[PDB]
Amino acid sequence: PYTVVYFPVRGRCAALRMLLADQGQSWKEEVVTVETWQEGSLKASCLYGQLPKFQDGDLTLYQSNTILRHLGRTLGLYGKDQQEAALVDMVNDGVEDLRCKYISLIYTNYEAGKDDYVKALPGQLKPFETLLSQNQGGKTFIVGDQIAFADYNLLDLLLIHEVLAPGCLDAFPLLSAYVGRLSARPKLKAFLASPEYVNLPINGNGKQ
Amino acid sequence: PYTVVYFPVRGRCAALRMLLADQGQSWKEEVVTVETWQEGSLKASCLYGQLPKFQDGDLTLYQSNTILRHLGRTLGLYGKDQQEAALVDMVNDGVEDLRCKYISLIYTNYEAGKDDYVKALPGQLKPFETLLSQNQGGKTFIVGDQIAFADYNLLDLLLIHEVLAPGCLDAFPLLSAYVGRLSARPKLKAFLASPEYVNLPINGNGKQ
Repeated sequence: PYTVVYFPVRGRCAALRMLLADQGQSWKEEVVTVETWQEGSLKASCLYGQLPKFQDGDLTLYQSNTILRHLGRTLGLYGKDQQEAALVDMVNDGVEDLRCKYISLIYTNYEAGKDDYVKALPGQLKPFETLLSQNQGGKTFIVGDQIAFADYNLLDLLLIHEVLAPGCLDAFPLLSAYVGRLSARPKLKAFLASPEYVNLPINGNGKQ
Repeated sequence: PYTVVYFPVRGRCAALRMLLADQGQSWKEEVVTVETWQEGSLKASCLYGQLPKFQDGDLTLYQSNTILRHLGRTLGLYGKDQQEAALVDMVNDGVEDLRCKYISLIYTNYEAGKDDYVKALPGQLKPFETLLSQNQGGKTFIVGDQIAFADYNLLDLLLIHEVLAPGCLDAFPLLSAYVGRLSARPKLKAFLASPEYVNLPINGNGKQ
């Protein structure tokens, strides 16, 4: 069925794993260690020299968002129509932008840039709160009334920021409620509480 | 029909403009001067505080790749099936990653970083030459045998790099031929030679 090749961390694979668990899909995890990665042969076979690598039958994919979109399309988590699909993409692109900023902080200048990043955070989260408010008063999902691949990506992004800055969602009632509601989904709640998820570090340098 | 709100530059709108021109679609251009932008009303109303803003009927969209994907979906430029669509996304994500590096250089450290960037460039282009070689020997498009939104994005990325580093494609026979072939498409060729395209600067700071 599905195969996820990645380092022993949550990182860019956390959202796709949540998506697979919540949809009741089965998959295999191929763990790649820092030592194996420095060996160089695997890396040189990765299209863009980076993990994760994903397999669906004999379809080999790279790029976390490409994988999320693929699963969204094949599992019916890409909106009810073309209009919603476009909005789902818009949300995911926004999520991706902040994730890049987050990743940069963690691996580039964590000690001297965390305060500045946390201060600017509220401004970075407001867009999602607004999107929520424009869709049924934020009582359902980010787009429409069915879950999309973007919801898992957004959920992950929010969860890791709560770790980086506890209480960062206190000012956002819709995002806070949204996190609680999706975290309660039966299959997702089970997964989020399992060793598989919990005992994996968020990032590879031990910072969070 | 379509409306594109953007600064008087090619930047992130060049690819979608080429796509609209090549597909024979009409669209209006709403030019936003830096003056008008440094004012505030407009920017504050953009979902993520950035342009371009795009309208299809009453559907308002932000994020260049969201727009490309929307047009790809509604105009049939997203692959023949689900497998091709996935590959198309993979190509576009790669294009986006390099564009981010390019944008960074132009706007962050053009003077002291151009040599280093040009030296690493070959390694950044090889992946596309590789995908091209695996599809009918690079005799058609990047994915399958029909053009996709990714092709226009890739085309733009290659064209701007030729400006940044003349001859950078000399080492890539498939990419070079690919650029010539797509540049020769009737509607696209006409568009690429028009004042509307030619008299607009590539970036906003006058560097390229």
